[PDB]
Amino acid sequence: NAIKYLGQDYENLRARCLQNGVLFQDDAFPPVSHSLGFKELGPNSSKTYGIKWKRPTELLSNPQFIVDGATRTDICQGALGDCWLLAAIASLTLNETILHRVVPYGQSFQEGYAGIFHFQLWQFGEWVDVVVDDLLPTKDGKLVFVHSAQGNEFWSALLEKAYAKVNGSYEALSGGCTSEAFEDFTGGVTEWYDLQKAPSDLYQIILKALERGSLLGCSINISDIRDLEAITFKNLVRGHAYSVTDAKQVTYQGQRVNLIRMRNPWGEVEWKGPWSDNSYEWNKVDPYEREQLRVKMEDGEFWMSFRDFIREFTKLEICNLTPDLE
Ligand SMILES: *[C@@H](O)[C@H](CCO)NC(=O)[C@H](CC(C)C)NC(=S)Nc1ccccc1
Ligand SMILES: [Ca+2]
Ligand SMILES: [Ca+2]
Repeated sequence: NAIKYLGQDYENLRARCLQNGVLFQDDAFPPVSHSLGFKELGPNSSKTYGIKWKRPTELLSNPQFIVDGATRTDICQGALGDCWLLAAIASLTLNETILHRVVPYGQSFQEGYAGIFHFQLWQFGEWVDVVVDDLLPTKDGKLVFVHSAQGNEFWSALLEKAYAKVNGSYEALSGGCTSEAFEDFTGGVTEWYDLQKAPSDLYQIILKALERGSLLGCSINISDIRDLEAITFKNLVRGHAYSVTDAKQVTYQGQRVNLIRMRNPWGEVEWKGPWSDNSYEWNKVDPYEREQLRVKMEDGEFWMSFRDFIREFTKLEICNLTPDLE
């Protein structure tokens, strides 16, 4: 039932390319400099020096669309300020159902491969099917923008290309709002929380939202752009979207403590305060919980106590997946 974005028809385009023995070349979002940007990603910018658009097949012998699931570890920001989109994609992967509504099953660099992929976005009160060819910006044989921790996996690179396409170029994605991407991925409605004015029931709100599969994001508001992406003393990033990926209570020295888990879409650079991966607090928790919850890995994902979280972060976004009609 999805609208064909720009009347481009995924199955017909793929059937024709296979028939004519060619690879799709997307005339609606060509491998050219207007698709990158005009300013920072302008043609005469040093950011775009040496960029060549390459298909994943031109990059290695065995490219894969999905390796071991479409999971949040597949989301590692490249040279673009699209943290807000990426945080929203990492959150999306927590619920398999809505994930694969955005990223339809069956997509491959083998069976049915004609250099064309497709994704479904919610735009102006309807689901739309957006195609892209798989020419991607690379420099020295490496992806410039989003990439997966798994070097041969391409679904997230292609999803971000499709989202850049609906916005006109990659550069349109620099600076934005996690909610917008949450809504584009879901049809949901977003409610936001000022963490310095949190309702006394906010942790319960978080628990229930994550149970129901809603998308959660958080950030440290900046009011001065010299603070954009500043790293804090405890290794948070300012003006930067994180994904909220879990909320669990632990038994710490016999006491119950509210923890919250989040993920920097960079795929690295984590909190170093209490509850961090190598933090001391973990030694004092139930060993079933420690083994269940704590992973010692530089992967961008970490825990904080809810107490520290509502001190350090300033904004929480919750996207509800089943909104009321109006
Ligand atoms: C994350 O990589 C980027 C870096 C910008 O170059 N940060 C943003 O896009 C932030 C993300 C928020 C704080 C969650 N948003 C910005 S800079 N501005 C903005 C624009 C539109 C709506 C809200 C916020
Ligand atoms: Ca994967
Ligand atoms: Ca970690």
